[PDB]
Amino acid sequence: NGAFELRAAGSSASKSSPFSACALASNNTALVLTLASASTYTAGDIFNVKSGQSLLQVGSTAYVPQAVSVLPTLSTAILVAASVVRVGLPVVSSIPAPYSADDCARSVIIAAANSTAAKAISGCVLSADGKALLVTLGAAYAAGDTVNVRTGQWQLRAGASVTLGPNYIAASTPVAIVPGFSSAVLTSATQVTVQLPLASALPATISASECGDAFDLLDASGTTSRVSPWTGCSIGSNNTLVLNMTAGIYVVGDQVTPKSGQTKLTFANTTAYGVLLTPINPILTAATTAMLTASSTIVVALPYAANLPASTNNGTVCNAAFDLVSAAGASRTAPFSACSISGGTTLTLTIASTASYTAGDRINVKSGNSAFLGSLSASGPAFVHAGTAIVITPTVVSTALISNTNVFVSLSAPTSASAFNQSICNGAFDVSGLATPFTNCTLSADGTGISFLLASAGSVTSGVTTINVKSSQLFLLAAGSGSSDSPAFVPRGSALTISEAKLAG
Amino acid sequence: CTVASDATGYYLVVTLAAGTPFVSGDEVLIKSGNTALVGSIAYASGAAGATKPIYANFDDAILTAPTTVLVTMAAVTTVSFTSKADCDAVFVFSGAGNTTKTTSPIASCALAPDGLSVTITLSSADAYVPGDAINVVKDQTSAKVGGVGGTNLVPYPTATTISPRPFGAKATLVAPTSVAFSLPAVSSLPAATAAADCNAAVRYTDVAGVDAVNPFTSCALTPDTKGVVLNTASPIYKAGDVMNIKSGNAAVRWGPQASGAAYYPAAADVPVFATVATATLVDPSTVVLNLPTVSAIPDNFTVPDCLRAIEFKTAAGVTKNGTVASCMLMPDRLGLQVKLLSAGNFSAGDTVNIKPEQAELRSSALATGPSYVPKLAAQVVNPALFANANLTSATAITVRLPFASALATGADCKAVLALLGAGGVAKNVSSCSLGADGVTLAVTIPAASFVGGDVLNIVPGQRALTLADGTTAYVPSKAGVLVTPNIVSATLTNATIVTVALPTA
Repeated sequence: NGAFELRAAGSSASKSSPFSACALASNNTALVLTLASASTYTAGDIFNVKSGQSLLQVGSTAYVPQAVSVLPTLSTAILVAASVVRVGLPVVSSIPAPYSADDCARSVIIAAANSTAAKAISGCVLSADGKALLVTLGAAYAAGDTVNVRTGQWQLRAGASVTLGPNYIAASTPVAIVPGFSSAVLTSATQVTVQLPLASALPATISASECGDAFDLLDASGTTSRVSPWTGCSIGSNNTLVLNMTAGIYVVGDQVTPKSGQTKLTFANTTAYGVLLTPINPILTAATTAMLTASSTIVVALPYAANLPASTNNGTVCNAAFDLVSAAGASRTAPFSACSISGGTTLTLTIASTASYTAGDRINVKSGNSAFLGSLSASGPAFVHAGTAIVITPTVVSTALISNTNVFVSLSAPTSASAFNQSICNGAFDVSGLATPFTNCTLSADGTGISFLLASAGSVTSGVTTINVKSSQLFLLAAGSGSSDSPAFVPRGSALTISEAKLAG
Repeated sequence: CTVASDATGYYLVVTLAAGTPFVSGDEVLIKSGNTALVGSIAYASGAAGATKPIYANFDDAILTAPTTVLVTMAAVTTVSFTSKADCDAVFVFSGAGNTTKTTSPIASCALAPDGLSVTITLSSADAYVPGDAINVVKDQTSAKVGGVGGTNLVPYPTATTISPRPFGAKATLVAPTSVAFSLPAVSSLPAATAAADCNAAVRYTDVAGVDAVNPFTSCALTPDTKGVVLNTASPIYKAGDVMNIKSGNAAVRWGPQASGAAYYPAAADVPVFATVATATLVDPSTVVLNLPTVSAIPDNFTVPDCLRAIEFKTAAGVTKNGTVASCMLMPDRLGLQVKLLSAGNFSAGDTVNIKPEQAELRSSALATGPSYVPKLAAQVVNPALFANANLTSATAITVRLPFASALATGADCKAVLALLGAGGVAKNVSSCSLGADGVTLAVTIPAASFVGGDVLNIVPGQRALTLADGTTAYVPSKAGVLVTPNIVSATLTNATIVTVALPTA
């Protein structure tokens, strides 16, 4: 820094200590100035050498000031889909609004291995953040295809706006294209599916310790990587790769990627994919439980953390993310008009007035979900799931003592079938003052209540007693049309207290 | 330290070193042995009146936005703001000349996270009348310096003006030697402006970041009175220039001169940008865009690429579609020649301008020079005098201007038309007129001053000759017209030999 400098356009002072370790290479002709690991460039940066220096010497002379302007070049190139190529860039860039496939073919060349001929492209579009560029290949991919920036190209300029910045120029060595991950989805507590536009190879007699040595697991920001490896890694149908993980070795928002320079796999035995940090889209695993707390509302216990826009939602937001699937598989319309997440772990929805519940329904995440995120952050890995849905299980709601010789309970769904027999009187409910509190029981016309005759008049102590549904009982089943859609009733979260119903005064 | 005086009395302006800021509860006492600070004679010491506790006021107050005022504080502050009542409890507004406003202009307040700046939002942008002040209220008990247990703020003997910045300031280049610099509102300058005031107000810098020093001979006001125009004797422009208000502004102000506030300097400097200064249609199918600097075009300039960088437009403001046949950048790098499909694609009054966010036309290089930018008001297409000019008589010349035109009444012909001989030597003209047909123009040259070979032209700076609309004015041409001879007649001299009245030698 005492001999060199790096100044911005119009800056009255030079950047302080920008160079971490300046070096020389080639035939003493390549001044490789290593910058900071997280340095920053500024549009149209200017290099120069401070006045009257002596550190860098040549013959008996010393380099004297004369300023130059820095220009950018490419950084990386991946094949993300069968016909899409994600070229990385070092700094933000831009292309001039209307940008045809001719212009991209004008300013980038993909040539065959050990060749300098051009390969056609269908079109190109910048990325969202601007640090990447996406190219559509007009032909099949073969290992060895390379890309470079064409000399004299000027439409591709670093900086946020084209009207102010330098232009990328060709690197001496074209950037070799290698493929990479397309996406990845959570499939269970200890699995994940990965999509590749490739073929692939297995490590013969695989070993437990090696799967980790290839790929990696990243935290939310992508800085830290989890310690222990995972149990297996293989190949599957639809050109996929399976990564079965160790128990509890997942953290919400974590990404996954192969490690720099790995050679454990090779497409066509001659080229392998490089590093790319890839999110993981969660789903409603088998730990998710649902319950019909009342005849017009649901509750779901999210296994991981989540988040929604604002905190109350109108109808269309919940509809666009969630489904009420029949027991047969079909999809019903506008089941939900208001949902919310409280605590980022409890999801409560509300079947609308025009909607209603039927036995055997299930709650599953919508295909094409775009609003229900799998992190406490407003921007994170969204749920995407179209497979197994959650059962939903009804329970009791309200209870009251009709008189000193009768108890009454109300339900959140009908059971108006004929299955009701006397065993439900003493088998489906528990009162914590007697093992067999009742002697007889009868249903209502609409199946939304039961009246139990007690064994001893007044054995219920109004205000103190508690009545709740027995766990893992099989006598009382929802009013379904068959065995496939009659989920069994389950206990409330908190036991209900019986209060006598009488004229206060 | 130094002593300054105002209406409330004489004050001492004491300074602390940058390493020791002020803390709540400190006190200032006259030191034994003082000799420098004198009234009639030096100050004594040791009396109980020499020691005084120090109490806080606010550091500054600025108008960051049309409805935003930022007040920096002399220390970390413990204040609680919740409603308009709190804002009116601490801060009282006022007007220029110590006058009092009938209603408060405040809406809500907001303390910064670090407690060193409070934003103040007005009800509307019309509430901030020019020359308004701010202060603290008598015995306000809310704001504190030193936590809850510290000491409150205090009123200051004088109110503090709010200094406005030029938010939304863009500096563009109109001519080779002139630059505009627009301001956020109706502004003003001292009536008797001189170069000292001009150069005390604005600053200029080159690409390297070194101060240009005193370029501005004069400056004036824009027609919409929302900006300043600055002029220079000779061109200096380069790619990478910037501009800003200096830190000692006392000339550019918000509102009336006698009551306004001088502008602060902008937060960020405003790089200069070139535009189109004039459009001289040099022949019936060729338009030359006069340029104010060295310009660079695409290495190959096609009809599509040149149609990304102009806008032809009728007088009423309707874009014209089929115009461009080719565009070639001129040798001098100060003009652009756009050829036309036919002589009809231009009508009287039509106008031209640059298309925004284009990357072709740039300043001195297609790589790093900034591209041109659109003009606030599109440019008029001046018709250069290139139509036929045929010598009708030894004293009168005829010019068949192709378009409908009108000419000023009573204007001095010497400022409109001229005649050029060999070597560029101009010649005087006597009179001039325009015909009833609205096209033909007659030039009354002095007798015998014209010699076969000379060419007619248009005086620089002329404003008398205009098209029908009365707002477009003619301009000189490169070669004028090689005025041709027209014979008058022949006389009945004799039966065998006739003499023909050839107009010139």
